[PDB]
Amino acid sequence: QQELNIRLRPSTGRTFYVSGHQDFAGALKLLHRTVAANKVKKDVRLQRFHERPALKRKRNLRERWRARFKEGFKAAVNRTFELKNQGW
Amino acid sequence: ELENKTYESWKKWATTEIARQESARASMYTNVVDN
Amino acid sequence: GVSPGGALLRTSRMFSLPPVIPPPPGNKLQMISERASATEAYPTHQVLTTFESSRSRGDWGLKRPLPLKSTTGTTYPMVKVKEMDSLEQITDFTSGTQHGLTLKKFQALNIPISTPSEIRPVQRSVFEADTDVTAFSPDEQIQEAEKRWKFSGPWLAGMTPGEFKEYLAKTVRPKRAEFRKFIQKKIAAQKTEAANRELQEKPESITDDEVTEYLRRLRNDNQVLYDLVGQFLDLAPLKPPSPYGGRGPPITHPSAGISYLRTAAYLNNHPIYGPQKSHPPVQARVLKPRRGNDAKIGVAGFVADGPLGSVMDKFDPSIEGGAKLWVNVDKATVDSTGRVQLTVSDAKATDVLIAKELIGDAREPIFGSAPK
Amino acid sequence: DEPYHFHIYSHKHNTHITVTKPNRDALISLSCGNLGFKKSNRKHYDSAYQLGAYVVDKMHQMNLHNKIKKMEVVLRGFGPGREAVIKVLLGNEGRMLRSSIVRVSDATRLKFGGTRSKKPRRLG
Amino acid sequence: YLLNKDEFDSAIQYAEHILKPIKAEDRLTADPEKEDEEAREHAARHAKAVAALERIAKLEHGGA
Amino acid sequence: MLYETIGIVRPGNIAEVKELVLTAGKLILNQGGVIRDIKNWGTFLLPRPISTNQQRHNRGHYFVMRYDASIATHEEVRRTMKADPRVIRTANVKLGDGKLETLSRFGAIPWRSLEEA
Amino acid sequence: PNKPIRLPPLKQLRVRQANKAEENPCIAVMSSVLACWASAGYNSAGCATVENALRACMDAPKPAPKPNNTINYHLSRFQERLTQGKSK
Amino acid sequence: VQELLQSEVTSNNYMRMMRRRWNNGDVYAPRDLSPYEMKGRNGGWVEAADVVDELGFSPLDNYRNFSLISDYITPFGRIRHSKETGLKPVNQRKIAKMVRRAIGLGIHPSVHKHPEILKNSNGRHLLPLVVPKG
Amino acid sequence: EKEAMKSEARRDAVVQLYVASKNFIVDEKELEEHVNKHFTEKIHNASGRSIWDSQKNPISMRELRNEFSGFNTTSAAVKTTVRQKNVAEELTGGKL
RNA sequence: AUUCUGUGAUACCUAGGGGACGGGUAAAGGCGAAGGCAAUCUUUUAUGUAAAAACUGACGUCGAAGGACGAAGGCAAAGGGAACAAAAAGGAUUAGAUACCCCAGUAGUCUUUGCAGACAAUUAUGAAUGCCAUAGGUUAGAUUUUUAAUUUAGUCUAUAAA
Ligand SMILES: [K+]
Ligand SMILES: [K+]
Ligand SMILES: [K+]
Ligand SMILES: [K+]
Ligand SMILES: [K+]
Ligand SMILES: [Mg+2]
Ligand SMILES: [Mg+2]
Ligand SMILES: [Mg+2]
Ligand SMILES: [Mg+2]
Ligand SMILES: [Mg+2]
Ligand SMILES: [Mg+2]
Ligand SMILES: [Mg+2]
Ligand SMILES: [Mg+2]
Ligand SMILES: [Mg+2]
Ligand SMILES: [Mg+2]
Ligand SMILES: [Mg+2]
Ligand SMILES: [Mg+2]
Ligand SMILES: [Mg+2]
Ligand SMILES: [Mg+2]
Ligand SMILES: [Mg+2]
Ligand SMILES: [Mg+2]
Repeated sequence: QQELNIRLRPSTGRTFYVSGHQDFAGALKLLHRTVAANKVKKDVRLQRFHERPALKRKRNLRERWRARFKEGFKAAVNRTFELKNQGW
Repeated sequence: ELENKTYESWKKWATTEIARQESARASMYTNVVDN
Repeated sequence: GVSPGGALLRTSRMFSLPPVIPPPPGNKLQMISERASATEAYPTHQVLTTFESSRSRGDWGLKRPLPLKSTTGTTYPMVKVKEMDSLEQITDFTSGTQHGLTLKKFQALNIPISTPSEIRPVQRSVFEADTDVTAFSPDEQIQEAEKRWKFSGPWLAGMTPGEFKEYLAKTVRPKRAEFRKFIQKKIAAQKTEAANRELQEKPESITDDEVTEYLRRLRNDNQVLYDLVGQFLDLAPLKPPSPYGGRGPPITHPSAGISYLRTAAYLNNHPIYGPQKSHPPVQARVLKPRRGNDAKIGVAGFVADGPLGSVMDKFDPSIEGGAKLWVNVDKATVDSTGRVQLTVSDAKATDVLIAKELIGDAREPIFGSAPK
Repeated sequence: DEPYHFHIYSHKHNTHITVTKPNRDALISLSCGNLGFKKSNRKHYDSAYQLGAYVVDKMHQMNLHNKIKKMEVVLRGFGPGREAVIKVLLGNEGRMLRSSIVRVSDATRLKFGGTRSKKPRRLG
Repeated sequence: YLLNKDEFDSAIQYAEHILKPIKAEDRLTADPEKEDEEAREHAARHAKAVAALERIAKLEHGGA
Repeated sequence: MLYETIGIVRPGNIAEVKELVLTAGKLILNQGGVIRDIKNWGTFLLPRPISTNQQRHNRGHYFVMRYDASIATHEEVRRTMKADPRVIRTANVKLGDGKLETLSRFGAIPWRSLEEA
Repeated sequence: PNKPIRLPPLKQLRVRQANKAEENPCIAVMSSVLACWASAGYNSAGCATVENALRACMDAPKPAPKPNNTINYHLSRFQERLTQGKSK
Repeated sequence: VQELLQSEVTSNNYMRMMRRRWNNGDVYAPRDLSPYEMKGRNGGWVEAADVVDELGFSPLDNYRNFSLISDYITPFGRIRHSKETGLKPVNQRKIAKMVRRAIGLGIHPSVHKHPEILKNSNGRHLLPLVVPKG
Repeated sequence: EKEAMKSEARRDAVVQLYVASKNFIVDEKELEEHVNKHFTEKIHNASGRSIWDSQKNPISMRELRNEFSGFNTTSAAVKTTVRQKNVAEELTGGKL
């Protein structure tokens, strides 16, 4: 501000304020969803030890396929009920 | 008439679904001490 | 030229199915939901029907017979086919009653579709021979270009900044040579109008440098040039310097093929009460009450704004089947986005009683037990 | 005017709670070992809960539930104390302080690249 | 930019022509002090364009 | 080529920011360049407090300058700016795809609109 | 964003747990009782109500299980038609 | 009169369950009022098309726009995945490189949104301040 | 003819760069006159000392989408004329 | 446990200095002869891909040798030194423990200039040419009634003939 300056630090972005329609218990839930969507906990676990480039590339390939397989599996499960509903 | 019969089904769902949020919302706080 | 087998398939019924038309256009930059989808503004697939003796067998003229559980039992046999045979070796179909019965419920209102008006209410049919025309001659001037409804060029105000650049690069840029010829044909009319007006007291029509100068003269008056450019690219009028150039021309026929009546100027002759003052009322359902401060009502399956005037102000869970209101459909029109918009108005009191009397819902019948 | 701060640093083996002034000067800097918890008893969820209740109690003695009108809760780390101490402030102990909370921040430290970490352990 | 002195000069002469202020369509009400000034504003505005464009199209200001 | 330099100078003295714009401007014109636009953004917050020349700055006086110049001229603007102790930070960029059609649509520096491309 | 992949040929297309294995509805009540003892004490009076709720758990009968979900039967019908095949 | 206030609470409660915005011209059937349709099974507010093509702008040429950078980063300063932006791989790379340029040049923060954008967003008087401490 | 089209396209780019040359600065005289006008202490409605004050924010995505989703209502008029002119210039070849 | 801390640590801050590293984006994605290549600005460099025309007119493929390039570790010299870490050493565990684990820690990793030439340097598959039926994805374009199809060059999945 004109008198006091804003504290611009990584925590400034991870801040959630209490207002009329949002109480302390409500700001905690919003803080947990954003901290989860941004995968802050996963980074703390991956930055604890060093993973050389080859191991990181191969770990991503295993996790990226399980994500496609799981996403393609949910589409087949729900496509099965679209056909069952039609009576096939 | 078909809309009436279908609107009622929604009313029952909304009435039964809103009770879930208000109950789970009020119970969010750990006020079980009953001070 | 074609084998007898190919000649039969051409005139076949399954070959006459219309292609799937694009869905009703929506906000291009706005977000939507891709998993779930509700009823569309207007239908995109053809609704199919069978004989009652064939429906019991599941035969719908398709590749395979349809399941009986999801196609039998109802009153109106209607089906929409998305793929006659999908990668699952099944006919991806769905019920077609959401639009098949919305058409019958709308036509039950017995109201035409009028041209959009501006705000002296003058409801003019959209099937008039002077306005409803699509074939035009190259001699077609500008004053009569406002009556049309089907233009070849796009509406510049409706395009996005991206679609407009693609248009300037692939449609108007390679038409410069053709436009210069279009001017020469005008010069043929400019040199003959002054050269043949005194004979009752054609020109070469091929020039190269004269055209370059004539265009410069028009730089002082930009309006006369836009009318000349739009007439060539067949652009829909934009501003008055008239045919509702606010939201743009309609992407379909002004009627959209939902109603073909040309006027509502008629009286309903009641069996006992003689002619009526207004058309019979229609009961509507209240959706999204004011408490956006605007209300929405469902009339014959279409959503419209509530009458300009409670039940439409605050939600009431005590009312069974939701809040309902008797109204009268004054005007119906088709906007530029293909939607059907109704200008509903509140219904009178005596009329709702007359309508309820026939169906047996009036409490105090106006006949017999009405001393005053 | 900046509020007070209720930093809650928690990791796998211990939890630190710091209550600072608006200028970020520590008033109550305690840990699980201040309550007598020895080498390994500091990582327990229960020990982190008692530390939170102890700090809240020590604040009342100092008359901070009346002096503090605006307070911020800063979370650092994802240890057991991250949830334990929150249930103290959100429970019956933080009844007086729960009304003066205006912000909820997360100050977990991450590195965009940074120095190399330890080599992976082979436990088996 | 794949230009040459010929194409460049032809474009300058073309831009000056289409942008040349057209005088009054007649001589009856032609306002002299308003036309002669537009000729100088166009001439001055033209000289500024030739100078700026000669510097942008200069091949010495290009890269590899 | 078409370049664009964003300069962030120390706030407080308007004479300083005017001397840098004129110095970097006269350098572009004398070398044979063309300045397309110079916008004067005022003094607002920096991305974060940064220390330069033994001073802790929280704000800075921004200004954008778009010019057509040669590589040697562009490298001298960056060198002179960086060497000046009154600039907190400078950002330079080569606009466009290097083609004539895209380069002809760069006029005034936008704030309430985008660069058409 | 891409669309869900077409699953490769699998030995069998099925979900591991067809019916949601819901949790004992009282393990949550006990946590509340254990929460009061940590804040209000053991022999206190505030926790006298939660204890009654906990005693009410075990005195009530256990809800009967739901009928099995037939999802796996329908997944096995549309496997070859929904995926690239079936492994032998 | 307090009995009238609780009615407003019950009313707005149901209004929240009607997860649909009715518009003029929208056709609806008796099925469009049932729970299965109001539930809104779609758990994603997907974007219609690639806005970079619809708006027709070059990201790299608009790196100096602080609002555009903050729109394609999370509150933590992390570039948004193509799932959220709904862009093609080519346009995703141009907007990702546009964010990295602005942050790399040092004109936009990297762990939150621009300070001048935080001054306007909700929580203005509550922004973290820096006490001089001396 | 194919090389003429490439030459005509290369010409229109110079005509557009010719029109835009009105606001360029080519001499020190225009530079000084430009700086002394825009670089003053009370240019941003001084109160305000930054472009964020006079002009609220740089146009965002929400502001770019509302221009084509929310409104569609009169701003389309000024937008319809600039587009109606671009079609004439690029079709006529001039700079109407 | 060795170890750090009353010479005030951990925790919470303010103000300066230093070295490397590269979060999200990110994908079955891309680039190069391979090795390999992921923050950012400017400068600089050879191929490759699409569509149309124009141009040269067999100017092509492979290629012993020579020469060039070639991961990590390593040698030599001069810098750098935060972090990590062979060696050396200490504390534990164990029947014993060089070890796996832990407190610390030097070469080395990084910079510049040379040497060196060995790799699961892998697709366990040399390079290139002609040719053989489909399907579902995906990458960069092109065409179109740009919805979606058609098509060129890549890449992957599952099959037919074989
Ligand atoms: K301590
Ligand atoms: K490799
Ligand atoms: K170490
Ligand atoms: K040892
Ligand atoms: K392919
Ligand atoms: Mg170690
Ligand atoms: Mg072991
Ligand atoms: Mg000290
Ligand atoms: Mg450094
Ligand atoms: Mg990365
Ligand atoms: Mg390649
Ligand atoms: Mg060769
Ligand atoms: Mg050899
Ligand atoms: Mg080496
Ligand atoms: Mg070395
Ligand atoms: Mg050495
Ligand atoms: Mg190296
Ligand atoms: Mg060598
Ligand atoms: Mg290797
Ligand atoms: Mg070989
Ligand atoms: Mg690849």
